[PDB]
Amino acid sequence: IANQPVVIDNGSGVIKAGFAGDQIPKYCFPNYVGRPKHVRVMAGALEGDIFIGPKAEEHRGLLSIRYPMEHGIVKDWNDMERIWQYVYSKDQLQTFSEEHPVLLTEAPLNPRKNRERAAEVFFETFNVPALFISMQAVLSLYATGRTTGVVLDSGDGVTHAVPIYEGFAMPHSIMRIDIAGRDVSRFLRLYLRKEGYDFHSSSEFEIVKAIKERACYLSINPQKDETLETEKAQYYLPDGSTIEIGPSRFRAPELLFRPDLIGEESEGIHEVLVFAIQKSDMDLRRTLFSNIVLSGGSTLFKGFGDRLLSEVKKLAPKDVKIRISAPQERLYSTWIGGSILASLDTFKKMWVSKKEYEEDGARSIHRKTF
Amino acid sequence: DVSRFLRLYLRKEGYDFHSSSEFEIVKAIKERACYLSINPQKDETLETEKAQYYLPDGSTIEIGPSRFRAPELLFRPDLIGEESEGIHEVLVFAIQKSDMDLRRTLFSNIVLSGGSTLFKGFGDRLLSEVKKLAPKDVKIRISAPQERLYSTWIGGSILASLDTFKKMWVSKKEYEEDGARSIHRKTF
Amino acid sequence: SDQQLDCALDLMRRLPPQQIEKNLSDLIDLVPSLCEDLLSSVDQPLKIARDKVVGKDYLLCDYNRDGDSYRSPWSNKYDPPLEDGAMPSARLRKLEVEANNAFDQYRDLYFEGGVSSVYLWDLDHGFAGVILIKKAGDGSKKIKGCWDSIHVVEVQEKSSGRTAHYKLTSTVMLWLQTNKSGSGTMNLGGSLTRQMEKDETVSDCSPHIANIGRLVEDMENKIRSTLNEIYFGKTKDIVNGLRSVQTFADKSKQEALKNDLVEALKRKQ
Amino acid sequence: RVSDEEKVRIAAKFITHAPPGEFNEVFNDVRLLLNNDNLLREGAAHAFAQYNMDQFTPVKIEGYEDQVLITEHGDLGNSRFLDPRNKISFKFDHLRKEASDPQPEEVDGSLKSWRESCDSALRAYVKDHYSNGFCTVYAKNIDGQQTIIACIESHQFQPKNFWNGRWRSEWKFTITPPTAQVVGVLKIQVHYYEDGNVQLVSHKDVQDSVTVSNEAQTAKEFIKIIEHAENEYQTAISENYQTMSDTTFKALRRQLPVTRTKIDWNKILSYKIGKEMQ
Ligand SMILES: Nc1ncnc2c1ncn2[C@@H]1O[C@H](COP(=O)(O)OP(=O)(O)O)[C@@H](O)[C@H]1O
Repeated sequence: IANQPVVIDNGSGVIKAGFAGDQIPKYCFPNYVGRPKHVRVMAGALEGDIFIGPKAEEHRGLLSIRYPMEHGIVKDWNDMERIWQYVYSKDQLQTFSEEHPVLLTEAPLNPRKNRERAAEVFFETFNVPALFISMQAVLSLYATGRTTGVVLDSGDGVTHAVPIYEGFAMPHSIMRIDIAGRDVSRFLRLYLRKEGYDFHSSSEFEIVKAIKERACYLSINPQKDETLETEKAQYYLPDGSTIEIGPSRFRAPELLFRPDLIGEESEGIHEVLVFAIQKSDMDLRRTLFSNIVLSGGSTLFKGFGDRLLSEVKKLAPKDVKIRISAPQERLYSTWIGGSILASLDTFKKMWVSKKEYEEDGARSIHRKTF
Repeated sequence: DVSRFLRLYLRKEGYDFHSSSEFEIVKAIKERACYLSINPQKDETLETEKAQYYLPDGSTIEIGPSRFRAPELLFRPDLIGEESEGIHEVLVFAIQKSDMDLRRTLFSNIVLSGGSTLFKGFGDRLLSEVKKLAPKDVKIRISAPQERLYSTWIGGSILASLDTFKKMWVSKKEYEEDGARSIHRKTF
Repeated sequence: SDQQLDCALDLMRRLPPQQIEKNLSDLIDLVPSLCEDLLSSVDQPLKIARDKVVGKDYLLCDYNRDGDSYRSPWSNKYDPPLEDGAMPSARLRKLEVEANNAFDQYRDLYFEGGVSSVYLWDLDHGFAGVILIKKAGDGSKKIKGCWDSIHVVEVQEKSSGRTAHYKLTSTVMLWLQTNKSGSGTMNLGGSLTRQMEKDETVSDCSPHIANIGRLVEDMENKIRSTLNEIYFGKTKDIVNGLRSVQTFADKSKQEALKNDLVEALKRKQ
Repeated sequence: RVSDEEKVRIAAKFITHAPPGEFNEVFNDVRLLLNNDNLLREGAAHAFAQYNMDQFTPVKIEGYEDQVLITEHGDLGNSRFLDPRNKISFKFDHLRKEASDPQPEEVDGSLKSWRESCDSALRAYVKDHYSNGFCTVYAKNIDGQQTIIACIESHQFQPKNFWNGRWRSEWKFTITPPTAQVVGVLKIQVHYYEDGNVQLVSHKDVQDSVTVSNEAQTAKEFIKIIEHAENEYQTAISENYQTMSDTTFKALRRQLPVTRTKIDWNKILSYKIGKEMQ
């Protein structure tokens, strides 16, 4: 079909979607499905039992919020089908999922079976005429307009560093570690339990997420700030209460630099970027060190890039040009790049056609997608 | 909290106990008239013998179904209306959130303590629940010593009676020097 | 014969890390007058000794090589029986026995077995030690590995106030093999070396040995990490870059569209 | 003091273990060291013959632009390996790395049909999966048995990037017509030394068989077994690299302890953890 393409960003925590051509996406809703906890008694109650979007945000006190995508992988395909249907519902697109081209992002280095099942869903359930899959880094450099660089984005389920050379991600140097903002939120919940303000509920877990997104900053000094006694910056709960956070508002975002705090064999974001550039050839290290874009939602901490610069100075070679760019449209760099790659005239040949998939299978997609 | 939920069920039975010095009688009932059903639902679909109970006052209370569903709360906190987990899920999550190289060793060594692990049929139901959650053909072993009420105290008697305890405590002088930070520093 | 020494070091640099000891002996057998000139910068595996009176193990290097004997830190005795060796400071002997203790804990936590040793010696305004760690692979298992670690540390203690300057130099001499059906035999040599220096404050809760423990821990984490990703991924990249699995003319299609998008990205500049 | 005859075994040991793309450097570090070019001339000359006959050395043929490989399975003494492609004999200086005398080899005729047949099919295969590959097929009536020794070699010598690597592959296409037990070896040696030193040495003892049905059928079928084993082997090697942080290294040194936390050095040094109590 010759209509406008639909760019969908499978965010691990915030699924971002909409038609191509639009600069800023006008349809953003979190990636979760909530079911009512309490028993309905009174007639004329809510109808549906499956809430997604702003309805779930308004009725948080009823839904048992569960996530369908953890660390990039999809653990519940039924819920992802329902969210994909909600994208085509009467609140986000108001069209069909069988008469428009579809662009689906994914985290890099994902297992083959995820792309396989996603193809099965988007071609059997949805009768998508044109489907193309891509990465969440290539699109971010496309949005920033640069040619070569290293994309360090951090979704709610992954923090991957990708060095891209002239619009293409080198598969020989992609770094990926299962750590992100959601784990920081869980770590933050653990400290709040270590402070008294325990929130042991999934419907109440998004309040901890709001605390993460509003009163958490990274500290430059890893020890002087640790030994401090802060002013205990208060925060208001969504009911009218107050929380004196104190010494845990900065220790919680420290998980992104040392995953030993949670006890997981991995490396910090700065170390991930260092290894992502050092895995590549010598011919580009000088350019990659001077071309770093901080995409991803989780990279919005107050002081993230500053401590990254300090850690890269401690790890990269002698006084090399370390330029890290902080785009203000960081939250939707991948979607903007999706609109760029979807509105191309050359894009008419990269999507795997419906007939090709139905008569060949996902192996044809793996032999054709990139 | 199990006693509290038992109080609610006693009210639903018809017997009311709401005085603060009567909540203790509810605790006494929990300590000598409750048990744990092996099958959680098959026993709920039957009418038990409804044994009596003698109050300190001298009255008589027939309990009925309010004796096995009362400590059922520990394995399902949905009855109290809470998104927490049961005891079995606390064990399985505590074991699975550890190094994969130690899971078999942890499943072969489970120790119970605390007074709430004294209900009848507690350990047996815990074994059934853990078998439903542990991976297949992994030896599960739950120990249950006779001093579950005194486990932490006896452990304290063994720990503090050692010569290394001199170096393990916090001196008063140290507390006056540094403060509370010295305690968090030497918290272990 | 100085150029001869430079080419000799480069020959050891390119020598296969499977027969380091034998080939080092051979290279010494060429010019034996340059023998103990090479046994200072040519990395080779360690030597396991045997403390008879204690029933422990202790590694061998030049720092414990007292004369031509070895100071067993589990007994502070020399083997061969040299009763004329250079005993360490009694102060440093106590610091050394607790050092050996702490690194046995370290070794047991990460290596789950293996042999370790920590020797010590002076400095005018401090002291200096070496940390030997040798973990051979599980002999019962088929993975024939041999982790080897040497950590040259030099504590340059400042004037007073208990603040120091910890200089550290490390070395890891890896060794690996798997007799897996998918790979046949996959041998894997390798060696690293780094340096790091920090000035952590000394205290009653933070002694020198604890600072050294944190440095050795961080250093080995960086080396093991760095190895695994950078170097080993580089080797995987080399094998993938040599021969590709995808059929060519298919790669011409993907590289064709790749160059098309190269033109597309460098088209809207 | 060491004699002179042992120096031959020494130089042979240093040449037979030289990594690919780094032979000249081993030669410089052995020429400026052994100090007698006559001793290493004879001994190392035999070692050069070994090191260049075994590793499927890429030799350039100036006449037909083919860059054939010198395989151990074909020779007539004074570096007179018989080039199967173009039927030309040639001399070759192991050191100069330049062939000589492209005399049109009057081959006796062993399996020349199979030679260029399986060679052709392997040329297609090399042009499919090998970037800088090279094929060479030796046809020989070895000890009363017709065999094809198809060889594959690819390499990358990039000294500016501090690495090398030489995919070597041999496939004894045993033309034992009722059951071609095609048993060969795919040895790989990869070196990398940027700010360190890493060496990958591997090989798979491939064992497979098929009846020699026809020529073109077994040519492309030989390619079928080859593409099978090679895709299998390269992929498997990559996944061995994938499962190495948690299995092989954990056999040597874990990334984090079994307690999944760092070391409280203050705790261990301050007091004994209770290890005295059991
Ligand atoms: N002000 C903020 N501070 C910290 N984190 C934030 C802030 N705003 C948004 N986030 C984080 O953005 C993340 C959303 O991930 P996102 O980047 O949208 O996934 P994707 O990139 O895959 O679409 C959440 O983890 C949330 O913690």
